[PDB]
Amino acid sequence: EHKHSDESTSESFESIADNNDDSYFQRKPKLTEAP
Repeated sequence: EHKHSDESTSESFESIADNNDDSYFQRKPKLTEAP
C-alpha cells in the first residue's frame, strides 16, 4: 500500500516538465478509441 520501498524513485508519476512528463510518465493514460 504505502512505502514504495525504493524502486523507480518516482512510483508512476513525477511531473518534471511539460515535454518530458508528457512522454515518460504519461505514455497515453487513455485507451485506443479512434472514432
